[PDB]
Amino acid sequence: AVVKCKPTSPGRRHVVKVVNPELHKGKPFAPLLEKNSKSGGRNNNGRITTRHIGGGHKQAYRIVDFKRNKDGIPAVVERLEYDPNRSANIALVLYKDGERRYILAPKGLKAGDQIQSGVDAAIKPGNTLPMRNIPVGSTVHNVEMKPGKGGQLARSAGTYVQIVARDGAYVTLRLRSGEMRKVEADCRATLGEVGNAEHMLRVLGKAGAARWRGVRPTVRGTAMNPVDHPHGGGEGRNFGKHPVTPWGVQTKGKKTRSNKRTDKFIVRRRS
Amino acid sequence: MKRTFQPSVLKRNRSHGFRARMATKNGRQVLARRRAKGRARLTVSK
RNA sequence: CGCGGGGUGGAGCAGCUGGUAGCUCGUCGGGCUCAUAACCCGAAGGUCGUCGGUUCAAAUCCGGCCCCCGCAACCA
RNA sequence: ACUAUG
RNA sequence: AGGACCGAACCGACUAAUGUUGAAAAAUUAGCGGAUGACUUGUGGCUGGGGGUGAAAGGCCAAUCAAACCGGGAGAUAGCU
RNA sequence: GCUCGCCGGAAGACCAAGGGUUCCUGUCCAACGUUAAUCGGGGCAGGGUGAGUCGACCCCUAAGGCGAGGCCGAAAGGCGUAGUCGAUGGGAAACAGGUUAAUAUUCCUGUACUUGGUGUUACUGCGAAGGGGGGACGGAGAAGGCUAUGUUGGCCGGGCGACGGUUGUCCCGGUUUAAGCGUGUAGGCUGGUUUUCCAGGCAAAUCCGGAAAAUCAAGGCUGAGGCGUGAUGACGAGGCACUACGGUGCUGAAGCAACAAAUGCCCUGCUUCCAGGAAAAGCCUCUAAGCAUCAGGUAACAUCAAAUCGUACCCCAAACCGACACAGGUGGUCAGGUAGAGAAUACCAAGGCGCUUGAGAGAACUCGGGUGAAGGAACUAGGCAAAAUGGUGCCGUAACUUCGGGAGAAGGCACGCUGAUAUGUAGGUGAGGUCCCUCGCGGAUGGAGCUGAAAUCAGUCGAAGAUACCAGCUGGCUGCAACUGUUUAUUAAAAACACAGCACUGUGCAAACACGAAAGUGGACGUAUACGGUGUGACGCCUGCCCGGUGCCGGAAGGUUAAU
RNA sequence: AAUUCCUUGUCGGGUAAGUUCCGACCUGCACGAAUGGCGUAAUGAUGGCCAGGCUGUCUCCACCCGAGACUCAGUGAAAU
RNA sequence: CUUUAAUGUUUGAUGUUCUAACGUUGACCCGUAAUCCGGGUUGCGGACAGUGUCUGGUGGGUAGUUUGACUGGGGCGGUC
Repeated sequence: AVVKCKPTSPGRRHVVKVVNPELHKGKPFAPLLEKNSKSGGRNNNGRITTRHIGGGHKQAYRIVDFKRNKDGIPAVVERLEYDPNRSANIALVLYKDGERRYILAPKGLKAGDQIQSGVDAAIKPGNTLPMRNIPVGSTVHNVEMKPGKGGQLARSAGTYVQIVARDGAYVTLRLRSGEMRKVEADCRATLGEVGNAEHMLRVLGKAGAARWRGVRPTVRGTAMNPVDHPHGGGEGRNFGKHPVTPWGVQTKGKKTRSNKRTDKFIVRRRS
Repeated sequence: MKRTFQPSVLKRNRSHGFRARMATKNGRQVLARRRAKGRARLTVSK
């Protein structure tokens, strides 16, 4: 539930936090953690290739299973955990042979819930199966693109691809952007929406809350001097350009997909 | 005031020391140039 | 002052490439109406700011004078 | 295709 | 509970006076702002010159910056002194 | 040497860095020392640094570096796999006393502990480059248990006072003792044990994970402190004597209790919150290849080993960084008394200093302070500066408000010392003794002693009781920016930048975009509730008209048009 | 009006006297809606104005305490 | 000659299939103790994508430059 925190200081006034009582309190499951050290947006040449990233809080990497490749063997949901790498919450699952893995928690999924993969599996949220074996109409998530590679589409909080057509080897997906798209139909997809769909309703409320998520300040071109940005100088507050990126390419309008090999799979570009 | 030189022997010897120079092409050219000049200290070592 | 633009029936406008003054409204006269307004028909009206030149001929090309706008009048 | 006022 | 309040250390640098061949190539005295955080600090590391980094002042990059420093082209060129 | 003054959360003591002989002794005063100098961090000569346990070295990894093969690149080279380096982090072990002019956890005296090797004896399934466990981790908060430590009493040893009193409820000094070993407490965590089966842990596993029954509830892990021992010792205020008056020798009293108490320890605990909090080895355990009388493993005893390098001295500084013996800068540790909320402030202890020119004078003027008749901002660009306000408790408190604020609004009142209530209360602590017991570091009652607020009433001194140091000036209208932040190191701290929030736009993942001739890397071990760019800038009410111009988007008929 | 040239606009308030301030008017030289418009409690080493308190800020300076100045001894610069 | 037909013919380019170049930042196997690289097996793309030479468009993203003289100082005006 969302919670308008009361305005006792000026930085608490506008905060709205997303409390989940159902989450785990206590340390996450140890075998599935890795080191994951931060970049500050810099590459193997040391140069900032991506501005505004830097700092924030330390974070371990939870090894999620996006493949879901362990088949016919039923699995029970132990608990829902917080995951800092990710808008979605995740669920620890225990298989009938005593293996544990993390998975993304779909909407409507609590402790005790059986969930199953592969082709036999019943069409109920949690369950993963090739898209030949799903009904047209259905609402899915964590969808592959090449068979065996692992889920890529519809992993963020509250998202779902939606299956609109069969036609031979391929199927068609209304992606969440509004973009119809063919994917070949041996590809897996979990069923349901993804959980935590109130995540958009949160409000950070102060500058510092953005810094905690590793996000440095952003300086407007029109603030800068002409040497630093196209938006440059002016005595007072001028503009009189056409808006552009720091490297001089038009923003506001100009399309930037050139990728001809993936074009055949796109039924229709977004609205 | 804090002044610019804030000495540290580890940092001296990793910036400028003998094995630092003998790494790169350009740092060997440096040692040649000061052998050739005839220079008592080559580098910043002991 | 330096630069540029404009003064045309009563009103707002077009005509300025020398020989030919139009457009919408207003005025006047007739109709329709019990009467007025609208509507229908018919008729007029312009020294082209002002003075002087140039030409056979000037609203028109050229100069002075008068009024009216706009732009400029900066670096210390 | 008609229309307003006294 | 809090980029909450008062206030030492610690970080800073608003006012004044002194100093201006200084005690000091940016300080001192008296007051001043923050002070559980977008804080502060040690050790080590990465980013290199039309390049870096910049909560953006053309700021900072070894007391040097609208293009560092060292060497070279180089005795540049100088209708000027 | 005797007075005087200054620091004392430092101007004291101790590490790291950095320096490198500045350390100690003798000797010299040319130069160096902002003066003299017999002195010196100056000159010359001699001396001084002692380690199985402290630190490096070493074993392990982080960010990062290098990088066999490899991929890429006119060349030089670039990136990177296997690997191999890299602390600021993880990994065995020591304390007290003594002693030099100069070292000491290093030497000496005592008392310890650690890990290896070889050998003997007894017992025996050992064994990875693999499996699992562990190591192994955030912020805030609270308050219970302790100790360091301090104060008072008791005990012991001195003293009976230069000036009135001072054999007493008087004065001065001492009352110290470690690691280790033993016991296992306040507390904290956890059901325990045995058997059976099982698509998991790349193979196997008796280990971990999983599912099942059966059986007793109390077993296990962790853990400060205390007590015991170490200690018949060591230290110990002094006394008895020899002295080149520096010190050398011999002996040695008491050595308890109560109260208060950390920011230190239990505590890597517990409670809670969202921003969800390293790695690898040592360590414990499991087996595979392999080897079974062997080898190896477990315990006990002996015996040998623990190399090398650092060790002086300075360290908030005359030894480091600032050209200086420079009012600056420099990470960590320790934390006595009285007052006090306090690591503020005042006065002091331990300890350390009087800042390497002095001596007179007591003009103008300048610097830094004190006071001021009457007036009180008339000063001035401007109350700049100065003055003033200032504490605790209690009463009381407006518009406006996002209901939190505004607010310490404003503005009042009380405050010293003595006594009584009560020869010291409420409260805190808690001995002796009785009672009990799965008999101890146990429980019950019990209240001696110790400590000790706050209030009321009665008295009393002063001009003044928050008496010093310390310690808000307040109120009213209005511009700008919501707010905390950031900024021109060295004339600008702001109305500038940022901000939470809003909107537009790009991006379907080998994403857009960025750095790279490329390989490749960031974006992201993310996937449209996500990511990049641009503008606006909390919140509230809102956000009108124009697509001619310039961009961008879409459209394809026709025109025009390149190489070919 | 951080925007208004003319401009010390005009009117009201505050002062004995107000080119500033506050409230209005609209004749907007040349405001205006995310290069955002109009409002806004709280916050501010932010700009402007007023009031109480306090004062050597001033009328208008006086005296005192220290450090230099001055004299003596020793050392001994600099710009030009 | 005009118009038009099937005889044959050389090139065209517009689809649709295919697989064998090429792609694969799909899956598995090996070198190997290795998320690099290479090799193999198998899928999916597929003459598209992508790289070279030539070529049109765009291109202050970057660079090199230019931006006159007279003038009762320069600029504006005027002139050459």
